This record gives sequence, C-alpha cells and structure tokens, in this order.
Amino acid sequence: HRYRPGTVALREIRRYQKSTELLIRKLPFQRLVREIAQFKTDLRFQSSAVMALQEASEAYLVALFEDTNLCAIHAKRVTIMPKDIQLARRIRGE
Amino acid sequence: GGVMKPHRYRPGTVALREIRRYQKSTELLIRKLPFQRLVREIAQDFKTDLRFQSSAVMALQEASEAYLVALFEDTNLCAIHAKRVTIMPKDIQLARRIRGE
Amino acid sequence: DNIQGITKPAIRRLARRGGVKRISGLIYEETRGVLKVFLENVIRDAVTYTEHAKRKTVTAMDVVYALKRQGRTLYGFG
Amino acid sequence: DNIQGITKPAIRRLARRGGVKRISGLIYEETRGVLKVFLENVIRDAVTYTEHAKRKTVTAMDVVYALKRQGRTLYGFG
Amino acid sequence: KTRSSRAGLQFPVGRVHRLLRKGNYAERVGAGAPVYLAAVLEYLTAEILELAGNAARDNKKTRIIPRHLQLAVRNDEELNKLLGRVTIAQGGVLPNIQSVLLP
Amino acid sequence: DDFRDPQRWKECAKQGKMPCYFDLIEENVYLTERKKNKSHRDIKRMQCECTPLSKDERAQGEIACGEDCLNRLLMIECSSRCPNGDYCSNRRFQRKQHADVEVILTEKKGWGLRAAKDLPSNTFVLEYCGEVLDHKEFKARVKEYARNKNIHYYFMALKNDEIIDATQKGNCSRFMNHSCEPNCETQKWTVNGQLRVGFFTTKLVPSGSELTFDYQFQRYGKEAQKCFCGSANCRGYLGGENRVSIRAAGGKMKKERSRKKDSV
Amino acid sequence: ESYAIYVYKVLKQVHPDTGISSKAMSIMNSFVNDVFERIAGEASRLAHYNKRSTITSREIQTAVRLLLPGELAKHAVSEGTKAVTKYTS
Repeated sequence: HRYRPGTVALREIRRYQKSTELLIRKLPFQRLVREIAQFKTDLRFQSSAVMALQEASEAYLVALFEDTNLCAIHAKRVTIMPKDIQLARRIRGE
Repeated sequence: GGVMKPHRYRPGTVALREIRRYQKSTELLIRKLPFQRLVREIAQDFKTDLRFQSSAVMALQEASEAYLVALFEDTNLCAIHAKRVTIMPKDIQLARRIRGE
Repeated sequence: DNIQGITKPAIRRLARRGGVKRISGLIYEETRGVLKVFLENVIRDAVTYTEHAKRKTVTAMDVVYALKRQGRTLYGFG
Repeated sequence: DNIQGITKPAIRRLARRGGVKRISGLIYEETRGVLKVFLENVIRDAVTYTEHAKRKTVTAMDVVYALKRQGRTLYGFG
Repeated sequence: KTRSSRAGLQFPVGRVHRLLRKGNYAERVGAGAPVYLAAVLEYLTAEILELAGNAARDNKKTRIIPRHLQLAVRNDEELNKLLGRVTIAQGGVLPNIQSVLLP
Repeated sequence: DDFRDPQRWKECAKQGKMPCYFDLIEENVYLTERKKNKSHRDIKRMQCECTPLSKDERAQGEIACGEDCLNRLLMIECSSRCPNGDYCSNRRFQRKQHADVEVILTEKKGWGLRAAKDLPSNTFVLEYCGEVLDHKEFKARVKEYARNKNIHYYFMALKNDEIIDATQKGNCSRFMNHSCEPNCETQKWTVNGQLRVGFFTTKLVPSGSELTFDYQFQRYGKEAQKCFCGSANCRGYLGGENRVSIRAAGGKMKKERSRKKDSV
Repeated sequence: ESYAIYVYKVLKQVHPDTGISSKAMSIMNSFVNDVFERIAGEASRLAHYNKRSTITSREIQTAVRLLLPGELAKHAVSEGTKAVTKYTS
C-alpha cells in the first residue's frame, strides 16, 4: 500500500500546523551558536538565551517560507525554488 | 502625387525613452491643484473648517510620490518574476501582501 | 469626485519613473485606492496632532511627525 | 562545520509548518545561509550588550533586547 | 576659550552639552560625551559632504544639490544601509533598467 | 555617374548624369524656429553609462558604444560629453559617416540607386535632408504646385504639423524608389535634441542589388498612381486605393487654441 | 538657530572651491538632527539597563558601535577617541 504523492505531504502540513513543538534539534543548534559566537573568545551562556534564539529563528524561517510559498503560487508553481526566496527577501527589504 | 510619411516607432522604444527621461529628472509628477483639492476633501472628514500650509501639502505630495514609486519598483519585480511584461493588479496585491500592507 | 483628478497619464508618468514598460488597464483604479488609503492614514494622524496642539492651521511639522510615526522619515521640510 | 547540523528533515518540517507542499532540492543551502546571517546579526548585538555590561555570561535579556533592536519583540523570556 | 578649540573639532561642544542636559535623557552626563558625539557628527557630516562634492564635480557643477546628495547616499554601500528608510525631497531615484526589457 | 560639380550643365531634368540643375543641401534648414522646445531644459544631456578602457585598440579591442549602449538601443546619438569622447561610434549624423551610393537608370519607372559593394544589416546609408515647412504654407504651396504638372512630389511628414520639402534642394536620398519588398527602411533618430530621419539597411545586401524603402502609403488628389516593381505581391499602387484629405496627408495642424473658423 | 555655519566650515575643509544650496543645507540639518536623536536615544536606553545615572563617553561609544555599520563605526570610534584624548591632554 502507498499513499499517493502529496497526500502524506498534506497530512504532515496538517499535523505540523496543529502541533506547537520545536522542529530543530537542540544539541546541533547549540553547537552552531557556540561556534559562530567566536566576536568574543571564551563566552558563557544562559540556557534561556539559546531557548529564545531557537524560537526567534524558527519563527523567522516559518515567516519566510510563507512568503516563499506565496511567490511560488504566484508563479503558478507548486515547487518552491530559491529564486522565490530571493524575491521574497528582495521585496521584504533585506 | 501625395505626401508620404516616413515611418512609425516600434512600440516600447518611446516607452523606454520616457523611462530614461523621467528617471533622469527630479520634479513633481502629479497635478498640484487636483492634489490640493483631493487632500482638502479627504481632510473634511476629520475636522470641519481646517486650514493648510503650503509646505504641509508639498510634503504630502513628496511622500505620496515616493511611496508610489517604491510600490511600482517592487511591482515591476513581481511582474518580471511572473515572466510578464505587462503589469497587473494581482502583481500590485502580491507586492503589498509580501511587504506587509 | 476629486479622486479622478489624479490623471491616467499622471499615473503612467509615475510608472515610467518606476521603470514599468507596459501598463494594464486596471492599474489606475488600483493606484487611486492605494493612494487614498495612504493619504487617509497620514491625514488622520496629522489632524490628530493638530487638534492636540489646539491649532486650526495644519503645520508642515505635523505632517513630518505623522510620517515619522508611519516610519517614513522625510528630510527637507524641517 | 555545525551548519550542516540543521538537517534536511528539520528544514522539511519547518516548510511543512509553513504550508509548502513540494520542496526543491536547492532550498537547503539557501536556508542555511539565511539562518546563518540572521543568527550572526542577533548574536553580534547580544555580545555587544554583554561586553558593555561587563559580563562573561550572555543573558537572555540581552537576546531579548537584541531582538527588540531589530523589531522582533519576543514574548515569554522577561 | 571654546571647548571645541581644546578638542580640535568644528561642531560646537557647548550646544550639544545643553541639548543633552535639556532633552530628558538621563540624570547626569559625563564631560566626554558631548565631545565624543560632536566628533562623530563631524565625521559623518564630512563623509557626506565629501561624497556629495565628488558627485557634484562629476556633473560639472559648483553647487551641491539634493539630487547630488541623493546620488552620493544611494551610490554607497553603508550610507544606504544607514539611511534606508529616509525619503529625500527633490531627490529622485537611481537610473536603472532591467535587462529583460531592453531589446 | 554622380559627378557632383558646382557648374550648371546642359541636362534638362532627369539628373542622371549631371547633378547641377537644382542645388544640393546639407543638414536641413528652418523658417519659423522659436525657442519653445525640450532642447536644453530636460534633454540638456542624456549621457550613456559606460566604463571604457580606450587604451587597447586593434588587439583585444572592443569598439566603443556598440549595441550594448543605452543610447543606441533607444535611437539617440551621443553628445560631445561622452566618456569615450572622440572614439564613440554613435555620432554618425555628425561625423557624416555614409555608405557608398550611386545613381544610374534601372527601370523605366524612374531613377534610383543600386548598391556598390556588400552592405550588412542595421547599417546607415543616407540622411533625408530638405526644407522644413510650417502650418500655413503647406496647404497653400501644394495647391500652388499641383497646377504645375509635376510627377514627383518630395514631401515627407516629420510630425503632425511639420512637412519637409526635398524639391528645391535635395541630397542623394531623393532618388530612392518604392517597392513592396523593402530591404532598407526609415528611422526617427534624435540628435542634439532635434529629430532627424535616417535610412538603415535590414539584411545582407549583395554587391549590385537594389536599395529601396517602403512607403507608408498615401494619396493627396483625386488621381491614383501605381508601382512597377512586382516582387511577389506588390500592392500595384503608390498610395493604395483609399483617399485621404489635405490635412490627413500632411498631418492636420495642432490647432492653435483660438478659431472654429479655421476648421470650416 | 541651526548648524548651517558649521556645515559651511566643514564643507570648506574638504572642498575649497564649491558651494551648497539652501535646500541641501536644510537636508543636512535634518540629517544631523536625526543622527543626534538616534544616538542620544540609544545611549539613554543603554544607561537604563544598567541602572546608572550618568551617560558617559563609554555609553556613547556603545551606542555608536550598535548603530553604525562595520567600516563606518570603526572610524567613528577612532575619531571620537582621538578627540576625547585631546580634550584632556
């Protein structure tokens, strides 16, 4: 048995728009932050700081992908493409 | 025996010529008295019997022209992304939606 | 109806300055509404400032403050 | 090289929450770069606040202020 | 003698001092703040005027005009970032045409 | 065969071998020119955006202001303030860079031109030069001249109110004929703020082939004329069948907002 | 009162034989006022998070570093430091 291409995609869309959990894994995110925070050598962090960075980052990425999807639909496409992200970030003012 | 006319510009040529002509200059593009009348009319809805300053209307005109120019600058990118030359109201609406208006 | 005073060739002129080659037939009616909304917002804020300042004349500094409130700083009319 | 730790399933899940049905194979290298730029900006601001505060430890209030500086205004961390 | 002469600047330190003490920013001000801020303002003013003067010489003119200020600001990488949300009156735009419209 | 000499000679009218019965002409002349134009207020200068090198020619050397210039694409020739200076190639109406032309007899329809050597597309040939008329004089001189029983009328409408006469004085572009298979054409270039009419080629014209341009068909009186080329569909007639009026032929004047009387 | 004469004094040092129009003078006045307001407001913010009474050169420097871009901020800080050094020495 197979579900037809796109059906499980919609299923995931529904379930992940219903849930509220975080999607990115904490240890890789932490290693990334503590790598790119090397600005000032030998830093220390509160956990709530990284907890806030992850929230802000995931919110920003979701808000960017929404406009990416809008651009892709405007182009009469289903598949999103990097040119859509570039257009979104060009109109957004970045 | 008749008077023959030379030729007709290919379409879009004079359009681009105008694009350069109006990108080179720095002036007011909107009819000033109609703009003034419009502002007075839409201001009558908030407080009866007002009075205006000339610079107070000039600043409004400058801001409006800048806003519209920016809107069209983004809309042209939208239309090009749509692989079209002609510019459409759906392009305008997309520009405002993505900008956040 | 003074919104019709913003002429078709005037809007074409603005598009030419913006870099548009070919204009559809509804852009004008869309632009009139956009401009109307923008001007309504700015004028509302300006008249609010004036009525707070107890003036009857609407100064240019009120327009500048309203534009700063909207987030569009304007140099020249200070 | 910890930017490769933001896995393809992670980005796919974020897109699913965003409402995307079909994803190109080139979205991920772009998403990683955008995330890197955003994090670099925010972390730079946070570290600046910390260095001004004469602290070794980067607090959460520093991150909140850094986001407020750019216009994000995160709630829930004080 | 004027504090500006001691500091070697051109913008007036004392007026900046008064504006800081007058604009309701804090309870106290340290002696070095107005000098520092005046130096910063003088540097930014000099940068803007330098680029404006270059833009003015590039068009065979001897008087700086708002169009020249517009070109100077918008033809720079960082000043555009600093003044991205600022509209200059009688400034105009940058001449550019997209490459998919030229024949 | 052309043999331009200033001494008037013994050839009556056909101008095939002796060109000195009428007078020749340089860049055209005006009659009622006033200072009401877009010359030096907004078209003061339209400078191209080019960053050249200009120190490497004849070896890894690209010609300056080719088909990537902002002015050539929009049919504008550069001024003397070009960053290339005296190496720009747009100024073709000012340096008088022309093509090799010759006037002999080809068909009994009249005189014309045939190409001397090979000539590529988008190449300039000749500038249409004559005498610039004005609003009132056209509709009088034409009815004064129709009663003189002339075959050739050298009238070309520049604008809706300007008609250039190339009868009393004309350059070598006055002999070019009409055909329904055009290989050359006319373009409206803007030089020094003033509008000029030029002739460009469209294809690879072989050495010894015809060079004509298409008429935008027009008739002016009750009679009709017909063409003698007959390439593959030739419309038969100069001016077609449809009749148009004195004003439509010239372009009807931009009416001075006086009165109604003038229309009646 | 305004900053016009001082703008002239600055202009005559980087371009001797040039002039400037009144509209450009007004634009420069607005630019100076705007930057002054931005930096002062940012410093006033910085002085509140640490619960301190006094805005100091350190506070202004922090605001400058936060507000200006990379290559511009370094030169701004250098100039301010040189001036505040010459103020006491």
